[PDB]
Amino acid sequence: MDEKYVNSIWDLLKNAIQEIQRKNNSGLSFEELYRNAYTMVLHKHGEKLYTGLREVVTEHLINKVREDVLNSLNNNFLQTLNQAWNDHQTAMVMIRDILMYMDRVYVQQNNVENVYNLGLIIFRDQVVRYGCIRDHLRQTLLDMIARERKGEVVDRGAIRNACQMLMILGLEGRSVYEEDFEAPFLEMSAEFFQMESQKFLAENSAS
Amino acid sequence: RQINTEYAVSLLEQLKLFYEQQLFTDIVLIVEGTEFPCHKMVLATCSSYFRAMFMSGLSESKQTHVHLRNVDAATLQIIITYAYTGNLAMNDSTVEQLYETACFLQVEDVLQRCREYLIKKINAENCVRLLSFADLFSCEELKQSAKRMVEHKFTAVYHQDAFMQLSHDLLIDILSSDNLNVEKEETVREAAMLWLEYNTESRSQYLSSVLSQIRIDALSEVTQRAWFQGLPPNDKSVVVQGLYKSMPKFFKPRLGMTKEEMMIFIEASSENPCSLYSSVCYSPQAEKVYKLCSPPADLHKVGTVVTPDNDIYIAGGQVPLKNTFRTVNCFYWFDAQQNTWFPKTPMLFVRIKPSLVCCEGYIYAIGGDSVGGELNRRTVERYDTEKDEWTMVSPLPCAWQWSAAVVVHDCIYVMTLNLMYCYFPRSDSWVEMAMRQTSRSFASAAAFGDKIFYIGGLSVTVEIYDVNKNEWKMAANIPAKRYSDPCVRAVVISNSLCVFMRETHLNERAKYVTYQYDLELDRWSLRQHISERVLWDLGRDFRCTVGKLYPSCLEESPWKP
Amino acid sequence: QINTEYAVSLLEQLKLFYEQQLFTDIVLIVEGTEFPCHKMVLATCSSYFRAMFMSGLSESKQTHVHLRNVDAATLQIIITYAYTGNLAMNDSTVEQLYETACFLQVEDVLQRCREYLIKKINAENCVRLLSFADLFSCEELKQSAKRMVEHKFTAVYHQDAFMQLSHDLLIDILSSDNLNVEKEETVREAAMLWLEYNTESRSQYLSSVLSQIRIDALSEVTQRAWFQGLPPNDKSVVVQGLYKSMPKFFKPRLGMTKEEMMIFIEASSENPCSLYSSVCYSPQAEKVYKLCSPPADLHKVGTVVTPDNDIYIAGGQVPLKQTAFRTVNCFYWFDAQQNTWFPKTPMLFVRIKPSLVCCEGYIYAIGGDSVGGELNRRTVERYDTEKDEWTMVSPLPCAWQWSAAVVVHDCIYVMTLNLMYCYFPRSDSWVEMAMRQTSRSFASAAAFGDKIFYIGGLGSSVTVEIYDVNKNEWKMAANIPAKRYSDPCVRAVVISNSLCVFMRETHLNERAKYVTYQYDLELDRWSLRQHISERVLWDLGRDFRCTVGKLYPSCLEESPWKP
Repeated sequence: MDEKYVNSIWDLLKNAIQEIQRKNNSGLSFEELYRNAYTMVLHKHGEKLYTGLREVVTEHLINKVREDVLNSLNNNFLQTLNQAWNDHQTAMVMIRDILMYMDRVYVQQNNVENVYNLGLIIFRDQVVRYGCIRDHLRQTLLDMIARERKGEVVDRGAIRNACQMLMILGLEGRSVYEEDFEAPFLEMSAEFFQMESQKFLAENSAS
Repeated sequence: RQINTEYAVSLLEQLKLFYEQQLFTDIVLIVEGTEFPCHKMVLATCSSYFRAMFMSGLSESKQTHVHLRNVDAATLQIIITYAYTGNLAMNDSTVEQLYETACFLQVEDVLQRCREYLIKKINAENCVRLLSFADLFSCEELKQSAKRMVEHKFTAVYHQDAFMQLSHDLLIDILSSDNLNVEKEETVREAAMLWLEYNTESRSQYLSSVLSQIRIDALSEVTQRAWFQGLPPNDKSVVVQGLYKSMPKFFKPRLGMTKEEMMIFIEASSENPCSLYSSVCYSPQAEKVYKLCSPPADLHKVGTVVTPDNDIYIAGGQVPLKNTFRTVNCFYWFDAQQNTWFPKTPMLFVRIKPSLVCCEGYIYAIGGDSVGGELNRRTVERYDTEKDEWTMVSPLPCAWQWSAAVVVHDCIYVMTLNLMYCYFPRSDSWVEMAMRQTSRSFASAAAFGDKIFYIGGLSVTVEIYDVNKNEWKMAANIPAKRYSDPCVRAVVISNSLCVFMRETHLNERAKYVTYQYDLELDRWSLRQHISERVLWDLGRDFRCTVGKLYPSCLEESPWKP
Repeated sequence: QINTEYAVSLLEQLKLFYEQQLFTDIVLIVEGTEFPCHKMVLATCSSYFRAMFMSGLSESKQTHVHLRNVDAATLQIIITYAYTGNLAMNDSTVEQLYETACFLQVEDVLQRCREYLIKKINAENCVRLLSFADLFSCEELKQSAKRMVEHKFTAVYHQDAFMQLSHDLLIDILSSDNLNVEKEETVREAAMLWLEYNTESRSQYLSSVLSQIRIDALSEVTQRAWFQGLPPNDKSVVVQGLYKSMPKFFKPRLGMTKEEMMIFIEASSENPCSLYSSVCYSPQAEKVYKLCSPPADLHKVGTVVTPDNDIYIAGGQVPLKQTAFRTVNCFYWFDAQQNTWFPKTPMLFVRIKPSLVCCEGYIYAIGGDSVGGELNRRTVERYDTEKDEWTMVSPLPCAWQWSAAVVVHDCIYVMTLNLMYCYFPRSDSWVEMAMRQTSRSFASAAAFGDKIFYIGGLGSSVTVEIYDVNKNEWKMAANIPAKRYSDPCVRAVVISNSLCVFMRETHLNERAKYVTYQYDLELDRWSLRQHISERVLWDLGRDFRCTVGKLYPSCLEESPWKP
């Protein structure tokens, strides 16, 4: 139909998506949203819907979670990161349901990644691989693992949650997580074990 | 492990019974006031969208009554019953709405079933309609199949009412494609024009786009004057943009112009012993021998027929049982561009070497060892090229073997040893015709003009029959070397009666040569001698038929001179 | 057509005139030797004399021409060929023959000597022939020299003529992707020794020769050695090569792509169009690569793989132009890269299923159902890989049929149903060996180390009789555990420095199954090394042969066939 109708449909869909992302999904009309997506993709305007979804998701991420992580980089930084990841996943569940009904045509014909993969990629680009968040996360994980190796006990399930989050963020396998985690961790372990062996060869014997 | 013997059938039947009795239901679908009580588990396992609808953390998940709109009641009911029993039982009319409702709910299994049903039912008329649907409801298989069917048939019709209402992208894809089955370049031009005359001043930019698409070869004929007659007033830059489409954009020849009249042969001497027989072609003008892919690749003893629209069909045949020759009633059709064979509706009786005759757009299979043990051994069965079904007709008067049948003046004529019967399609009855004075079998006849030319039999018997005169007469004897067994083949070539015969002697090689025959001269003038450097031996059970093919799609048969 | 009788009469009369010196008007003066001849014959044969006489120069009317830079014998043979059409070509004067043919621009003799040299190309004259083809234009000779030089020289790299080669020729040789080397370091040291042949005559080419070798050896050793041989105070080469090896990223060559594979011949033709075909199994790649068909579908042939990893075909029969087969003594050589069979010097007698065995560089074909059948129906003959000729050897004392032969301890060991004779290629004599206690035939034997392993015999069975050369005795080891009520097809071969067996078994009302076993030499037991899945390998037949060799997967192509 006319551009005004599709523009209004997209505007209301964007408002509903933003409301869902704001932890206010209690009154989400699934039937209405599914019908608007049907009448939107039916008229061969999937490119505009995909671009708008990407723009809305990246704007929401940069506005909310990029500020939240940087505001709490020292007070439960990893806990806040895990909470933000869980919230993003639980919103992207329904987001991916609707836009995966859409994706059955977009991911296939347009030959692009699915909306779940799109959300994972944009999260990786805007939060984990940020110019400041990445180095801070690396430094804090190295510090806590070194302190654990020193002898004192720290939280361990949290590190498992972070590693699982990075593995899921890989989205294809162990390409991003392996590098980002192991390589600084590999260097830290190398230096730590070299120093430990140097101390042990002089402070003890072969017995 | 999924044990299918006890639990699966019992569980499915008990779920269906619970659905019937309205037991253990917790969700009810409201469809324009109609209530459909059902279960969430079956909807989740069948539909991908219904799963999320009753799971996504929202108000719809905890909602006993859900008001689902934009769905038909009958389609939702049939989807629910298919989910509860596994049987679809789809008709031929409600396929479009069923596919639309299945696409909205993303029910993959029924979506695939409907896709297969639609791709199998692009017969003659819904091609453009289902192509528009293949676009709207994303379906690549359907899109490609409908595109090929359109390129094959719309290029001969180009007047369908549904074709007018098409989106710009689909029309551009259709017109810009090099698969247009048109022997002339003006028909596509006038088709585009009439597509741009009923809707003008609304699609003027798309008018310019289609004008560029049709390209200079048809742009330089009349389009300028017609547009001047039909242009909106006070339009100047449109003239500038229209004048630009004269020089550029790579004027190239099309593909539909290559409809060379050739000869389709079956059951040839296969160089590869793997195949017992092969199907090849000969070019009267290009003097080349082309090859074709075997339809079943293992079954032989098939019959050929060519419709006036230049279509190739294969019916019946026998295939070896391959235990560690059984007869199959399968049907096939030859693709003029893909060089493959798409099967069609099979026959009802397993015939051996059926004789297929086309008349009034219907394919008539006459004789050919139906079942052999019939109470009425002399029967026939025809085909519907539009409805895609087999309809029983009036049976044969007398039972005959090794017979031939042709069509003349929209009437069915079947020839046997000495008798001939004319079948009236309008009244579905057989009328007695003239009887030949010579008893000859193992021969075929050709329908050239208004005269039937029964050639050969056991020889060189030339018995000419005329429908308007209803009499049999002799003309002459074909000049052939003695101490030989000629294999005669009569067929129409370029609106001129000609023959294709091969002579074989003792300790001698076969020779292929076609002669030009004249009606008033009663002589077979030497038209062309087929050189053995291009064509090799064919055999004894080979068949010949006239048809137009594409050289680019087909491949030349490699053989050492 | 032109009357051949008058043509030959005219030619013989002209040759009589030449011998008798009647109508000679022009005399060729070469190093004081008189060559009375005619102008018509010279013009018809050579393309230089037609421009020497019918040109209008000072030699048009002069009756004495001093032809310089030529040889008397070469000119005489060229003249006698022009006068009678007989070209006697030996193995020594072909070089000067080609030189004088190029100088005189005679197409017929040029083509004849080009064919003779294309037949004569071998290992010991490969570099010389390549240099000759670089000096005088000869694309065909240049390409054949390129291939043969690459293979044999990268195998040998010790020819004295290799030092005296042009820079462009060496650049073409080294930078080519057809070199056959097990490692990339032998070419490096060959280039180093060629460069060190001179000191300042190779400095300018040093920057170019290193530009064709991979940088994997352009930063390791053999860079300070060049600095040792550097001219004094030369600061334009050390710092040059210091910062030069940025480009030319290391790319693996083609010679390092040889794998131990089982070559099969006369396999069951996948499609029924052909009679038989040749395939190969990959013990490492676990695939079946197709092989070129035998020359003119040469069936009933024998295979041999020299220690230099070369494949040869001898004997066989071709269907004469329903049963129809004629036996031909044609010989062929397989190109490991071009995937084609190059014809070679044929044998003297035709053979059916010959036993080709290599020893001391000679190819020995023992028996093979010879055509003669005289009192010496057991005559064997060796082949010279250096002179490209066949030489008869001491005949086998006893006539044997369906026999196999192997080479152990620089000696030929031919085995029959129960007897064995060892041939010494030096004294050219046969010595009686140990006698087997079982009468078995239609089997194959593999030479592993200093022991002979006669596997199978009669279908075949799982009987194994191990023979020791040092001990001279036949002893049993074990029987191969196979499924009962079957007919295994045993094939003895040596692979991975171990004795493995290629045994195809067929059960009742079942298809053939392919599986290989590794025989434990010390434990006397056949262990399952690998099981050949039927999804890649189909039926091969019964009269197929197997041999141990190396082939390049890149040059060959995978056979498209359904599992």
